[PDB]
Parts: sequence; C-alpha cells; structure tokens
Amino acid sequence: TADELVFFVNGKKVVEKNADPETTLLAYLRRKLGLRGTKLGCGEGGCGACTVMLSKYDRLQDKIIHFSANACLAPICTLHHVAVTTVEGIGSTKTRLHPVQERIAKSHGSQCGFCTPGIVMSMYTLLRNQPEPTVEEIEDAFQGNLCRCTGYRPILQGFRTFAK
Amino acid sequence: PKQLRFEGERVTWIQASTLKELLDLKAQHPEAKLVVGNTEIGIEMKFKNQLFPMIICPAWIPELNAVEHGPEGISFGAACALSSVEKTLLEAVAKLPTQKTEVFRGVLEQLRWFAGKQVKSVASLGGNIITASPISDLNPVFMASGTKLTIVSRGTRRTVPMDHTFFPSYRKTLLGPEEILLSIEIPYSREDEF
Amino acid sequence: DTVGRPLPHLAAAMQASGEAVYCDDIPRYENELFLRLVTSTRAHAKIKSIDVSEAQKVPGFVCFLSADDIPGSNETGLFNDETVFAKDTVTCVGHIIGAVVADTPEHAERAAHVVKVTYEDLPAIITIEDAIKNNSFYGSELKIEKGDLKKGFSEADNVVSGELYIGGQDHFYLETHCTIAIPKGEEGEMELFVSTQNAMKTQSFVAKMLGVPVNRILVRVKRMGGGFGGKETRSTLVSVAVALAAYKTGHPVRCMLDRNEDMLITGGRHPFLARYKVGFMKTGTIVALEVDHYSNAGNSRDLSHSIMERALFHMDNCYKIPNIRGTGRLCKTNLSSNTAFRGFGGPQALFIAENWMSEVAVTCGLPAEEVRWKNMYKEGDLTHFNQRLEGFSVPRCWDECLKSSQYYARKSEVDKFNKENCWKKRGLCIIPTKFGISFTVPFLNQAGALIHVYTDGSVLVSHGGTEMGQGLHTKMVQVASKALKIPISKIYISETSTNTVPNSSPTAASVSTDIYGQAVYEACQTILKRLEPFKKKNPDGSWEDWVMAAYQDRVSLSTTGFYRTPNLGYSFETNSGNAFHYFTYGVACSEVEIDCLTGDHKNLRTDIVMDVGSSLNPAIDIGQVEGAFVQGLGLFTLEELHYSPEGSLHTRGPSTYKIPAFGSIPTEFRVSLLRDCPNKKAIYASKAVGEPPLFLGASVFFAIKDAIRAARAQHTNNNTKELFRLDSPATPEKIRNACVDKFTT
Amino acid sequence: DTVGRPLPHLAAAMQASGEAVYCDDIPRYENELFLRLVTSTRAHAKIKSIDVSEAQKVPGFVCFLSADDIPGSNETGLFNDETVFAKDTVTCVGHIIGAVVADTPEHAERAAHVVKVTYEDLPAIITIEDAIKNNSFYGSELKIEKGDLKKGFSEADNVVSGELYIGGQDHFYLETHCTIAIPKGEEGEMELFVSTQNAMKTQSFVAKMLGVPVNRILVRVKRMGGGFGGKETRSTLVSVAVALAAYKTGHPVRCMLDRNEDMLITGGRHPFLARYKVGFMKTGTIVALEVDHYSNAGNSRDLSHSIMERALFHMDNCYKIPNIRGTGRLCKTNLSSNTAFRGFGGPQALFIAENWMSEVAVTCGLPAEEVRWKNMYKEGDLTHFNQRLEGFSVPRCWDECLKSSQYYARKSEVDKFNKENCWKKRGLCIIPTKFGISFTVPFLNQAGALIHVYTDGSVLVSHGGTEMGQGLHTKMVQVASKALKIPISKIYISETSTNTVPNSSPTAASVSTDIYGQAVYEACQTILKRLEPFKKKNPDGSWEDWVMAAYQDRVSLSTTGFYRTPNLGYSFETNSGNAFHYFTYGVACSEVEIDCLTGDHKNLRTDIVMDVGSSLNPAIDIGQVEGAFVQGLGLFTLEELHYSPEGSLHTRGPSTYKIPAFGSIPTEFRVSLLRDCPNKKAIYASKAVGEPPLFLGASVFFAIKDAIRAARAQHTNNNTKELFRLDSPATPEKIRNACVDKFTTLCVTGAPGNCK
Ligand SMILES: Cc1cc2nc3c(=O)[nH]c(=O)nc-3n(C[C@H](O)[C@H](O)[C@H](O)COP(=O)(O)OP(=O)(O)OC[C@H]3O[C@@H](n4cnc5c(N)ncnc54)[C@H](O)[C@@H]3O)c2cc1C
Ligand SMILES: Nc1nc2c(c(=O)[nH]1)N[C@H]1C(S)=C(S)[C@@H](COP(=O)(O)O)O[C@H]1N2
Ligand SMILES: Nc1nc2c(c(=O)[nH]1)N[C@H]1C(S)=C(S)[C@@H](COP(=O)(O)O)O[C@H]1N2
Ligand SMILES: O=c1c(O)c(-c2ccc(O)c(O)c2)oc2cc(O)cc(O)c12
Ligand SMILES: O=c1c(O)c(-c2ccc(O)c(O)c2)oc2cc(O)cc(O)c12
Ligand code: MOS
Ligand code: MOS
Ligand code: FES
Ligand code: FES
Repeated sequence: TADELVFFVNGKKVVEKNADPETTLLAYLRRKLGLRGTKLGCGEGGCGACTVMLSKYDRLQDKIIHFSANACLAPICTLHHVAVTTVEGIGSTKTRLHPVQERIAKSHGSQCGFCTPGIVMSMYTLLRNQPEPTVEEIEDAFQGNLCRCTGYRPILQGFRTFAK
Repeated sequence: PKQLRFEGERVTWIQASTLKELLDLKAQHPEAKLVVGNTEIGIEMKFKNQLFPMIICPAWIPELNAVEHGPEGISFGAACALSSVEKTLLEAVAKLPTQKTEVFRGVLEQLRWFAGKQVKSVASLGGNIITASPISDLNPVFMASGTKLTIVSRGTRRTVPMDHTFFPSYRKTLLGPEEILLSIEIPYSREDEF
Repeated sequence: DTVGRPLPHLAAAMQASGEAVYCDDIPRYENELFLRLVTSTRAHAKIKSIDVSEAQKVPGFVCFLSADDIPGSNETGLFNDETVFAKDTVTCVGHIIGAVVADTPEHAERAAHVVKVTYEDLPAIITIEDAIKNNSFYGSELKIEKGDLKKGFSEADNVVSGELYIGGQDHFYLETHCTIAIPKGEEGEMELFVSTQNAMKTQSFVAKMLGVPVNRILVRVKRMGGGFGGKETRSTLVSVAVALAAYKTGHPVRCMLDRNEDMLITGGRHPFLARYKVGFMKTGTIVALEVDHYSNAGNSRDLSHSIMERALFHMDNCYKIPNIRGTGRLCKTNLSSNTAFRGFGGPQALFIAENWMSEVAVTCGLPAEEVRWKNMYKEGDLTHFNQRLEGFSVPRCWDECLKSSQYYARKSEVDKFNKENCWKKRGLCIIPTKFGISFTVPFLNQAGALIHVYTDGSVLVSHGGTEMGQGLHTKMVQVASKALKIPISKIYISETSTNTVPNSSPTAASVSTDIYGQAVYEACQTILKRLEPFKKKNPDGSWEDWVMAAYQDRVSLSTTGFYRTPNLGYSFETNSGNAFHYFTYGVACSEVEIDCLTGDHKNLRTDIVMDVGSSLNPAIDIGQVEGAFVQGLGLFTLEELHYSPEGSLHTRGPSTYKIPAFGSIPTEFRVSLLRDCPNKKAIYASKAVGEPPLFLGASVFFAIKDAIRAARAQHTNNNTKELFRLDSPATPEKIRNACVDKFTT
Repeated sequence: DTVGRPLPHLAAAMQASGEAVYCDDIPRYENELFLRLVTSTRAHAKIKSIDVSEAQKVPGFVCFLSADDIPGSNETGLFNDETVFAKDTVTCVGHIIGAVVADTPEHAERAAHVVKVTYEDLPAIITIEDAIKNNSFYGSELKIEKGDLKKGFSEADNVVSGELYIGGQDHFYLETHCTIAIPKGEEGEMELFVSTQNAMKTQSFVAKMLGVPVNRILVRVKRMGGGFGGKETRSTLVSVAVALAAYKTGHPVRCMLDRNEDMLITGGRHPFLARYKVGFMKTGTIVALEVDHYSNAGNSRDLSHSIMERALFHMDNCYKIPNIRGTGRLCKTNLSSNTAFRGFGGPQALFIAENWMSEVAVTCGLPAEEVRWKNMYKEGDLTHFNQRLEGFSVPRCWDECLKSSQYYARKSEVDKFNKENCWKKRGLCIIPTKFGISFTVPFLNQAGALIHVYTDGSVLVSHGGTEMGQGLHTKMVQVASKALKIPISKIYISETSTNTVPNSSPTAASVSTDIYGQAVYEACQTILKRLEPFKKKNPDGSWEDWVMAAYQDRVSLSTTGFYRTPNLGYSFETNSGNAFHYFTYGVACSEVEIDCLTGDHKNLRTDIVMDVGSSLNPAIDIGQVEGAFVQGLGLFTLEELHYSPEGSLHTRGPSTYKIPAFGSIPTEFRVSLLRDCPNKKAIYASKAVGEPPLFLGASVFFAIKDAIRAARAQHTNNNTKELFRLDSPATPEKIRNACVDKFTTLCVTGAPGNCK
C-alpha cells in the first residue's frame, strides 16, 4: 500500500518504510537517527537553530545544487532522493574540525553554543556554493540565524577570514 | 520519477510526479492541501491546530518549476522557490535596461529582508500567493503590476492578471475547487512606467 | 598560567561540531515518556470542569496529571504563593493547570491540545495602571531617602516632572526550558537533568512537591543554551511537573518547552512605570529628585522584591543627588509571574535616571555631556544609600570614550548631516553606568567548590556555579591552573551537581566568577599545602610524581573550598551598611540614523569603554560586554511584548518578537577594556562583567531620541527646550509617530 | 542512638520486594548495545586466526572487538602483566580474546558462539606440581622466620612431616559481574555503572585503556549482589571491554556474565599446597615448625603476593611456636588468574596450621582440645612476626564455647555413638581463630567521606566503601546518627562514586566499617563544630533550626572526612613493626555424622562464640559470622573445582559445583557474640567481622576427620596414632576413600587386602 521513502544523511542511506507525512526532518534527525547536533529553537522557521544543508541533482539546471533549510519545517516526505548534511557530517573533534567549525570556535563566536551548529551550517552552505565569497554575501547568509549570547560581531569577524 | 504514497496516523501524502496526477488528484480531492515549502502549512498544523488529512506535494512536476523568459515578462512555475525567483530576477536586472525592470526591482526589494536563506530556498511563489495572508509582501506588488496568473484544472486553463478581485475575502483567492496555480508571469516595465 | 589570556571557551569546539550535550540531547531511556503542560487560556477564572475524554483517544496517551495527583504539597514558588497545578482558579493566561504524559512528544502535544477546560471568568487586573487603581500590590512600599527634599525643591531654579514606561523582555535563550526526571524506584530517590541556573531550588521544590527529604533528590546541570536570569527560578515550573510524572508513572519522563509555551508561561523582565520630579539649577546641577517606581510583577512574588530593591539602589546611575527619595511598589497582576532578567531591575532604574537627566539638559539648553559630567559622583563620594565609591573609574571611562569615539568631532558632523537632510536624521549620545556587585540578599553571597586530584595527577573541579555560555567553567579552569601552577589540560569541570556542592546560590548577580573563583582558589591552596612535603622530597620531580607520593603516604587528595563575601549588610531602616562589594563601571557612545518617514533606523557606530578590573580572560569579557550591550539594545529599541485586552500574549515567537539579528548590530562596533585598573576586592583583581554592560544599550535609545528631537525641530513646533514622552522600547511605531509632520497630521 | 541495636539492613524491605536496583536492573537506553566476551578454549596456545564470518551473519550483529581496536593501551591488571584482549598468544582456558557487540544479549551470545578460533598449542603448566617441576613462579620466595629451627628440632621428642593440599573456590556471588558504560561523546567522558568493590581501579583501568585522563571517567556503584573479593579486581575484565565497546560504537553498552562465563574467566580462591614439618614434646607442646606454602596463582600476578603475605601472617593461628620458618611461593600457571576471596589467604594457612596441630594431638595420643589450649598464645605474647597480642580474647571465647556447646558431655555421646555403630560414625572438634585487621599494604589503609547537610536538615553521606550485602551503609548511617545526635531517618546514603570520594581503596580486608566509620565520624565532628555557635544561640531549638541559621549566616554545611590507620608498617627485613591494627577472634565447635559406606555426612550441630568488640549492629554481625562460616563449610567440605587434564574447567554451574544449600547447614546452629570486650582501636569499640569467621567452617572439616579416624579404628587397622592425609575439600569421594574397609580393599570379594 505505502511506498518507501529513501534519502541520505551525511553520506548514509536512510530507508523509511513507514514515513508519516507529519514528521519533520528535525524530529527524524534527533529522535530516530540520534543526530542531536541539529537543535530546536522555535519550530516556526525564525531562528535557524535547526539549519542543515540539503543537496540534490537539479534535473532542470542539470547540476547538483546545495542549499540551507530549516529542518523544523522540512517534511521528511519532501526528501525522497535528497541528501542531508548536518553539523556532524562536516567535521568532529574526534576526527577533524571543518574550517568553519574551527574558526567560529577560535574567534569567540560561540558562547552558550546552542546557535552554533545552525550558523556553522549556514556558513558551510555558502562555501559549498561560493568558495570565495564577499563580506556582504557573508552577513547575508545569516539573516535566518539568531544568537542571544554573542552580539554577532565575533561570528562575522571570524568568518571574514573566508572572504576576498 | 513516479508517484509515491505515504500514510501516517492522521494524514495521507501523495507525491505527484506529473501534472496529470496533480490535476487528477485535485479533482478527486478538491480539499487536499498542496504542500511545497511547508512554511505555511507546517505552521497552520502546529500552531493553529488545523488538520489536513490529504496532502499532495507537486514540487517534482516540471511545469511547476519552469522559468520562461518571454516578450511580456518572465514566467515562473508556481513551485519555484523564492531564492530561484530572486536569482532569476537579479540576473535579469543586471542584463536589461533599467526601464524594463521596475517591477522586478520591486519584487526584489520585497524579497530583500524577507526571512532568511533557509526559508527562501524552500518557500514557493505559488505558496505565498495562494496562502493570501493580509500581510503577504508579494501580493501587493503582483496586484499593483497586474502580474499574470495561469490557473489550471483537469481540462480547463486560464490566464488572469492579478487585480483587486482575486482576493474576495479573508485568506481566499478566486480559484475554483479543482483548480491549481500553474505559473506566474512577472511583467517587464514599459517606457514612462515606474 | 593563562589568567589574563584570551583562551577560548573550553566547550566552543564541541559546540561548533554539535558534540556538546544539552539536556534534550541526552539519549532517551527505552521506557522514557514525554510531558506537555496544560495551561490556562483565561487571565482570571474559576475552573469549572476538566474533560480528558478526547486526550485519551490519542495514540500513546498515558495519563493526565493535576493537583489531585500530588503526593506531598501543591504549594511552591520562592515565597510559597504559587501552585504546582492550579486547583479551583487560574490567575493568568499560561497558568499551569495540569500535564499530559505520552509515549512521544508529538503525541503529548496532540493530547494536550484536546484537553477541554471550562472556566467562569472573574474580573482581571492586567496593567500597572489597573493595579494601582485597585491597590493590588505585593507587600508594602520600598523606600530609600537621603537629605532634605522639602529644602532641595524650595531651592531649585526649575523642575521637570513626568511619567515613563518601560516594557518587559522575553529572555529568548536559544535553548528553552528542559528537564529529564529519572525515578530510581527506591526510597523516593530521583535524579534530574535540568537546564537551570538554580539546582538548589530545583532540588528543594521537587522534594517539597514529592513530600520526600531533600537528600533523595539529585539535580545535575551540564550546561544551558542560555539562561539570562530566566532559568534562575522559573525552570522549576517544568522541573516539578516532570518530577511528578516520573513519580506517578515510575518511568523516566522529559519535557522541553516549545518556544510559544516558554514565552507564555515562564515570565520575563519586569515592565516598569515611573513618575518623577527633578529639581535643578539653571546650570543643570541637580538639587532634588523624587521617583516613584511601579513594577508589573505578575501572579506571584518570585524575585520581584529583590528586583525592586536593586532598582532603587541604581536610581542615581553615576550622579550625585544631595536630596533624593525613591519608592518602589510591586503590582500584583493576572499575568505570568515576571522574574530575573540580566540586570535584575538595574537597567529599568538606570533608564529612568537617564531619561530625566536628558530632560534636565534640554530644559537648561546645555550640551547633554556637560550636564552629565557636572553632576557625576567623585572618588570617595557616598551614594544615596550611603555607600562610598572607591575606585570610581567612570571619569576615566568617560574621558577615554570621548577621545576614542571622537565624540566632539562627530557631534559636529551629526549637526551638519541634520541641516543637510530633511527626511533622515542622525543622533549621537554618550551615557555612563555603574552596577553594584553582590546579591542584595546577604545570605546568597556564599560559594562552595570541591576538588579531587586522581592518582594520574588529573584534577576534577566541581563548584556550585553553572555554565550558560558566560564561560564560568573556563574561568574556573584558568583560576585552578594558575593557583595549582599546572597547565589547564590537567584540569576538568564536568558539571554542576547537588551531590558535590550542596546549598548553592543561583548562578546570578554577575558574582559567580568572584565567589566560585575564591572557593576554587581556597581548595587549590589546601591541595598545595598537602603536596608541599612531597615537592620538598622530590624537588626535580613532576606534578604526577608528587601526587602519587602523597597518595602512597595516605594524604587526602580531596578537599572543599568555601567563600563568604565579607562586610555586606545594607539596612533600609538605618540607610547604612554596604549593599555591594564594589561596582563595575562603563561608558558607551552610540550614533544612529533614523528614517523620519518610516520610523526605521540604522545603528551606525558604537564605542564602549568598560572597567572590568584586570580581566581573567579579555576575550570572554569583551564577549560579555558585546552580548549584554546587544540584549540591551533589543530591550530599548526592538523587542516588544504585546497582550490582548483580556491579558493573553500575542507575541509568542521570533516572527512576532524581534530580538537583534546579525544586521541589527552597529556597523562600527568598538569595545575596549579599561587598562591599569586592578580591583583589590575580587579574585586576581578582576571584576564581574555579565550584567553591568547591558544598560549601555540605552545609548542607542538616547541617540534615537536626539535624532527625533532634530526631526521635530524641522517639521513641528520649534521650541529648542521642547520635551516629549518616548517610552521604551523605541519601536518603529513610536519613533515614527514622534516625528510629527504633515503626514502624522 | 541506634549503635549496638539490631537494625535491619536498610535496603532489606526493598530487596524482598524486588525494588532494589542492581546493575542489570537499570533501564536500557533506547540505543543500548550488548557485549559478549570471546574467550580461549586452550590452556596455552598461539592464536593463528579469528574468524568472524559466521558471526557477522547473526541478526543484530554490530561488531567484533579485539586488541587492534584499543585506542590507548592493551596492558592492564594490577601489575600490568595482563592484556585487555590477548593478541598472539592465550595463556589459560578462560583468557579473553575479543568481544562481540550486538543489539540484544541473545544475539551477542549467538554470535560469540560462532566466532571460530585457530590455535597452535604450546606446553601448558596447570598444577602446582607442574609449576614446581618447571620452576614456574611469580617473583621470589616470601619468608618469615623467628627463633632457631635446628635448635628446636633437636629439642623435640617427636617430629611429623607431610604434605597437604587445599582446593580453590568459586565466589558464586548470586549476581555475576556486570557493567554498563555510557559514552557522553564530549571530551572522552564516560559514566559507568558497575558491580565492583573497586571503583578507583575500574576508573583507572578504563582511563588507561582509552588513553584519556582519569578525571573523564566517572564510576558509580549502588550495590553488589555479593562480592566476596571476586569483585575487588577481576570486575575490570568486563568493565574495560564494555568501555571499549562504548568508546568504539558511541552507544551505551552493557554486559552481565552468564554463570558459566563468570566461573571460567574471573578467577577464584588460591589452591594451596603445603609441605610441613613440626617438632613437639610428648606433652603436645610445639617447639619447631617449618612450612613451605605454594599457591596456584594462575596466569597473572593480581593480588597473589598479598594473599601469600597474609597466609604467612596466619601460619600460627592461635599458637605460640618459639622456632618457626614459613615460606611462600606463587605458582605461575595456565589457569585463570586467582584472586581475593573472603579470608585472602588466611583460611588456607590457618587450615594448614590446624592440620599439623590435629596430627600433634594424635601422635601424642592426647585430647585435641588439651593440645590446642596448652599451645595457645597468652595476653601480651608476640606473634612469629613480632606483633604484640593486646586484648587476646581467644581464652574467653574458648571457655564460653566449651561451656555453652556442652563439649565434654557431647564428646562422651559421640564416643558412645561410635561404640554402638559400625557403618556410621560421629566426630566433634573445637577450633579457635585469630584474623589480623588491616590491609597488609600500608597505603590502602586510608578512607574518605563527604557529607552534605541540606537546608531541610536532611543529610547525604558519601564514603569510599561499597555495599555488597555486608550492611556497610547501614552501619555508616548508624554511626553518622550517633555522631550527629539525630535520628537515622534524617540520613541517607545513595551510592559510591568516584566524583564524590576519589582514590578509594577497594572495599576489602574487613576494615571498611572501621575506616569509613572514622572518616564519617570526623566529617560529622566538623559539621558539629560549625553548628556549635548556633546551637549555643538557640539551645532549645531543633536540628532544622540550627541548620537553617547556619545556612543564613553563610557557614558551609559540606565537608570531607578522612582517616589513616596509625602505626602500621611491617618490615620483612627486620621482622618488625605492626602488620595489623588489632585481631578479631572466635571459636567454633562442630559435630558431624558420616556414612562410612557412601561418604555422605550430616552437620549435626555447630556453636560459635565470636569477639567482635562492642558490635555496632549485632544483627548484621551475627549475619556475617553465620554467612562467613557457611562459606568456609563450603570451602572445606562441599565445593570442589575440577579441570580436564588439558586445563579446562568442568565445573561451571550449580549442577556441577555445589555451594551450601538450605539443607546443608548444621541442624542446631548457634552463634554468640562475646560480651564486655570493647575494642579501643576501632569506631565505637567495634571490630571487623567480614572475613574472620570464615575459617571457623573448618571445625566441620576436623569433626569429619575425627569421624573418619573412628571409621578407621573400626575397619582399617589397630594403629591408634596413624596419621592419614586428608586434603580439602573433604568431599564424599575423599571421605569414602579414607574409610578403608572390606569394600575399598576388595577383601569382600575374597581377595587379600589392606584392612583388618
Ligand atoms: C519565518 C518565515 C518568515 C516569513 N516571512 C515572510 C515575509 O516577510 N513576507 C511574506 O509575504 N511571507 C513570509 N513568510 C511566508 C512565506 O513567504 C510563505 O510561507 C511561502 O511562500 C509559502 O510557500 P510554501 O511553498 O512554503 O507553502 P506551503 O506551506 O507548502 O503551502 C501554502 C499554501 O499554498 C497552497 N499552494 C501551494 N502551491 C499551490 C498551487 N500551485 N496551486 C494552488 N495552491 C497552492 C497550499 O495548498 C497552501 O494552502 C514567512 C514564512 C516563514 C516561516
Ligand atoms: N552567554 C551568556 N552570557 C550570560 C548569561 C547567559 O545566560 N549566557 N547570563 C547573564 C546573567 S543574567 C548573569 S547574572 C551572568 C551570570 O554569570 P556570572 O555570574 O558567571 O557572570 O551571566 C550573564 N551572561
Ligand atoms: N553479604 C555479604 N557479606 C560479605 C561480603 C559480600 O560480598 N556479601 N564480602 C565479604 C568480604 S570478602 C569482605 S573483605 C568484607 C568487606 O566488607 P567490610 O569491610 O564492610 O566488612 O565483607 C564480607 N562479607
Ligand atoms: O538572582 C537573585 C536572586 O535569586 C535573589 C533572591 C532573593 C531572595 C531569595 O529568597 C532568593 O532565593 C533569591 O536576590 C538577588 C539579589 C540581587 O541583588 C541580584 C540578584 O541577581 C538576585
Ligand atoms: O584486598 C587487598 C588488596 O587489594 C591489596 C593490594 C595490594 C597491592 C596493590 O597495588 C593493590 O591495589 C591492592 O592488599 C591487601 C592486603 C591485605 O592484607 C588484605 C587485603 O584484603 C588486600
Ligand atoms: O542575575 Mo542574572 O541571572 S539576571
Ligand atoms: O578482602 Mo574481601 O574482598 S576477600
Ligand atoms: S527551530 Fe527555529 S527555525 Fe527551525
Ligand atoms: S552562542 Fe548562545 S545563542 Fe548563540
């Protein structure tokens, strides 16, 4: 009666045999897959704590496209044949940090740390599309990401390092 | 690319693979909700406690995703993400005389501090239009410009410029039960038109 | 020795990789259930019936819980004036009536929505104005008075009088309230994982609720994704309900609030109303001041009394006022009980002070910097509460900020912009602050630590303070590393827990570094003394060899450390005794451009000079200054909570409540820490930094007022010495309407 | 004040309701995995291959772990002579090679069974005699010598020499080894819930294997379902493997051993072989003693050296012996490494001692009680290691036990039974014991506590000791209550953990009550001193009032306590300095009947009088005497481990290893604690009780030997002074074989043979 949902998370095949249409990707990542890096901060698309990168072959444009999305509003049933990247998909203190992770950490851009994965994924996405962005492109990537702790200055300053 | 069916506790979701499936499904289930970005429907279900037991996702259909540059304007499929509309319009603005891009520029101003990249990469054009919020930032531009809407049902087809009559009352638009919004032509501006 | 070095936050790398564990990231037990609060939709009403029929049909529904289920006691809250679960009557929208427990959080959400309550509405009191009209107050009038008021006013060249309102603020910690409760099944024992700044009250309120000794309850706090005062007491609303569910079911139970629930239920900063009368000389010299403060406390006392006390202690800001009377009252209303929010009543009182100070300057037609400077305290001065200002560094901060911000040159250029522009105006203001350091309740100024050295020489530090992003654990590691004379890599802090350090004060009042720093230091000293003989026996040996020798000689490598802040004890009866240990000082200068036609504005540049003594960590301390400043900029310019007339909150998420974004911060944002200003009163000459910078946010508000003043001087009745009321927050609505023109008319 | 009152074990109601939580009772995390050890089936071989292909096919299989997976160190054990996982060579049948991880314990089991190992055998050494022949020892000979042996042997009227073997013992704690390891995923942090007596070593060994500082590892112990020494070090064989699986998978992982795995892998009591020579007078007075002890240590050092030191310290039992030389050697063998077991080498050496003493009395043809009494130390005598016996109470225990057991009248009745019965005989023996109290390693005699008083006046006590059934926590609450002068209902102990009290010694040597008692008492004095000003201000107020006033005055209600046992430090080079703080004493009289035709026997009556100073809790202490005695009755009579010639344990469950049962205990079983003998040296005048009474179970062995002697006077010969060897345990086989008669000899078939 019911079809299989197949997607990928951090390079790994996820085969959901009983997808519920109501299930969000945030719920799936956190509570089925056990990938708790992606956070719930509002559930209404306004804070970006739940930011992940989505990737797919665009039949029209021909290429693979990469973009950021709020996992709190993404129904898993929209993700058939899509590839999800989370904060744990890009680097780890157990293996090696991604440069985006190192620089936000070392630049004092993370205080309580709850917005950090979301902002990391916003910057990371930007770099997957534009490896040499401008300062303006950098500020722009974060219009969907809130931080209550840092006053934002350190985050931009650490990421400015990626421009020119 | 084929039609997928998912079944949960309260909701049935059908991923339509072709325009025909969509129109057939919408005829069979006039009340079905069409989800693309889910940035409206996910909010109505969580926060207004609405239940929509039948959902059709048309995001896969090539016709709802087509960007078409014509003599009169640029046509976007209804499922085109707002970031795609933005990028297409930013590309047209940099290439065309200023006198042909007054409307594109207005659309782009409304899109500027409109949410963030995450919402704009998944929010559809058709979604913002048919939602018909009193505070939609795009509907007033589309209305003021007479942006043309191609509306389609099983068999029938029409193209109406958006005018005041398109929004009769609270959160309602002038489409019949079996109809969907297919594409949206945003016009080039004319000489002596600002 | 890293003390004074910009060592990054110890957890930042793991925070960036998504490896740092917050409460809801803890894995679930196989049998773990989920709780969701069922809450009042009425501001004031009798509960007639509760019907759970529909909830019971939801898949995975376990139970509904209410006051009848509680084994111990339904009375809770700091002053024992709250219910855990409301019984006959609700007293605010958001008031907790019960909870559903289900097998998934989605099922608990669904079941909770379908719980049907029947009410009989009773008449409600929502506004401060309503509360005053009904004499609906908690306790009696608070008052600080000094000098002779009916002498000062007799003597004053002029007076200014008026009324000012300042709206509240939601904490908007990125991680909302969260508790996991694990029932052990033996002797009422329960272990709780909680996002709270107050593991002591959590522990005590759970035990009281359950009817069980406090020794049965273990509360553990790894870290919070922000607290800001909001998890200092209101975290128990979730914790106690979760404990009850664990007790009833015998299963582990968790709850993390959705943002909308959190905004409605858990309280925010106190809104303040002030009526004031200031008397002054033609010179701008203040001669008398009378201020009556009113806070909107909501539907319980909570911390409201202490928040008003702090307000009263700061109604002077940095100004000497010979004759002064301040009063405070706490308004009892049908709103969620309001609570601690970074600043704790100080920013409200300081804002009231800068508001009239700004009106004094306008009335006298003098430059604002001149009137502020001429009224400033001097070194050795006493405050209105009769405490001496020792090491009063505002004059240095002021002078250095003026110089480095190029204030006088840019003031010229602001004036040029204003004469050259019709529908956009620039403003520029420079503001000081002082903020007193200590809990104003003397008994909270105590701190414990517990340190173990294991036989490999690695050190485990435990102290009563919690980490919420402020880098307290980092600072304690730098302290211990310096005190033990070993590198930081040998030292670890895992968590805060009631079984390692009991009876701890909430992590609050900006004093945590000072007091836990001292506790940690004393414990380290004890360790060094015990190790000293072994050092002498093996002088060219290593830390590891010394520890192992001490171990084998049966010398204990475990110790407590304790600190009690000396010489605190202010009396409202005698208007004497120190209320604070010392003060933290700062000055900010901010420039804005407003859009006269839209009420929008752009923050152009801000320069801050802050006295934090000798910083333990300049990077953390600057980070604290910038964070606090931006929270203050949000309080005064962006964030607005809005209620229906029936008292129900409208603004319940980031789409209707705007905290500062990446684009809200000043384009040029400079922060310097005052150099060569050691503080004899705290650990390693440092000073508390967490809360004192927030009020500097007001510099953006007074820059806005300055720009509105220019817009009015262009388009309305032209009196240079014309005053108008601008409440906080200065939103686009208020800014626009105040720019009276041919369109507003 | 409940000290001296028979307060039930505080967890007893919860144990009877099934509400008390042991390690495997803890709920599983949603993602929690299960581990099963993979173990050697050869005594001594090269590992040529491990094949996991069939295990990989088992539903739920996660991974196979071996030495290559370890991030830090594969070198473990108390003396660093073990591997976590064996790499190239195995050195005993239970030797851990790797582990399977799966999604259920049934799937872990299934997959482990089907892991195939290829070996090339090497020359194995299994028995003590194998090890002696091959010179296979750990370390060099241990020795205590006093007086002049040549002189002693010359003055002797009689000399008896011989050899004696005592078999080992499996702990048989009802709860087997169990660990849950929870990896936090930050900074190498791990939290382990473990059935262990030694949280400190667990924490260290896990840290060591992971290559992370000790401060990252938290070990918590609520309670054990029995320990008996077997959880003092061998618990880490399971803990470290589970930690590795947790590290590697990032999931919570647990393992609880099946009984058969536990008996095979985790080691038991040391079997001892003794070669002895005693010189005595025709009076029964001992003048010279020479004993060489050899223990079977198995395939690592573990606690073997300390166990042998304790054996030498007890080779005198309660007897003054002017000229004495005891040596000990540890045999290095291809068996699972043997470990602590209640008594810790004491029972083996005390058994050896009672054996030659029993033969002295037979040689002299004197009553055994008389020979024991004559040779007994007196108050203030020095031991062979030159410690003074102060407060030597065996004389008192002996007299009261003789009287209360009606020994002399019962001796007549046993003689009358033996005169009237041909194929059944009764035996009766009375035996003393002394047991030294302290760790013989001086640095372990240290203890910490941490006490918090909360603002409601409730008190949380934490100390370094672990509860394994002995009622340590019960006793620590009774102590804290008396010290603080508050009811016990105000005090609580939750568990033992390394983040509350660090660097704890293992819960062992019977000294826990003594040393944690003192640490708790000192913490309590500290609290009392801080509350004293408030009590003075409000002398008629409540505990709760004083506590709140102290909190409000910013006086800390949290403190450590620590105790370090004074004046300890014995030197083998000088044969001098105190090895022990004091001694616990006791006497047991036991009566048995044997069936000379089958070897079966019945325990008829046992009387015990034990000196436990002024008991903190007579109900708990009487419980300990009874429990320890029954374990000794098991050691000496019932319990027998048995191996294939290739070194493979045959006896791996209750069907083939018989611990005492309800039906095993003496029909009349009486225990008395000696009255009015306060012990000045320990907490509230009490004495250690854990281990001291276990040797008293030998009274049953020596009653059996007495009965056999009767059987032999009946049917085997007429030599009244014959000394036959009877090894421990005296199982049916050994008893039956020793009653030489017409059936053992086959004379009943018409053949000639060696009976009368
Ligand atoms: C945090 C955030 C910020 C936002 N800010 C703004 C803002 O500033 N200004 C603004 O105007 N909006 C804003 N929005 C709304 C956003 O623009 C709309 O939510 C979005 O365009 C809806 O598109 P969707 O694809 O996500 O719709 P969905 O949620 O998937 O569907 C929305 C509605 O459109 C209907 N629909 C979709 N396609 C068709 C079709 N082709 N034919 C007929 N009906 C169709 C659906 O049935 C449904 O009723 C914001 C939303 C979020 C979450
Ligand atoms: N990142 C961050 N900084 C913060 C807070 C917070 O929750 N997160 N709370 C503030 C408040 S309300 C106080 S009182 C101080 C408390 O911490 P301290 O005493 O360690 O400075 O930190 C401040 N800075
Ligand atoms: N019920 C019970 N009693 C027991 C044990 C045990 O595991 N269970 N272990 C024994 C051993 S081996 C010792 S050393 C002591 C240790 O406890 P103590 O130091 O508190 O006497 O308890 C003894 N009594
Ligand atoms: O955070 C604070 C707090 O909690 C309390 C308080 C007061 C009475 C109580 O009974 C209690 O538990 C707490 O006082 C304060 C006083 C300050 O000057 C500043 C603070 O930040 C706090
Ligand atoms: O149980 C015991 C034990 O653990 C050790 C020991 C020895 C060396 C070590 O390095 C170590 O960690 C422990 O000695 C003991 C000595 C005794 O007389 C009695 C005991 O019961 C123990
Ligand atoms: O004192 Mo901060 O928690 S308001
Ligand atoms: O010393 Mo007991 O653990 S054998
Ligand atoms: S949780 Fe806030 S945007 Fe998804
Ligand atoms: S670091 Fe706390 S919300 Fe960003």
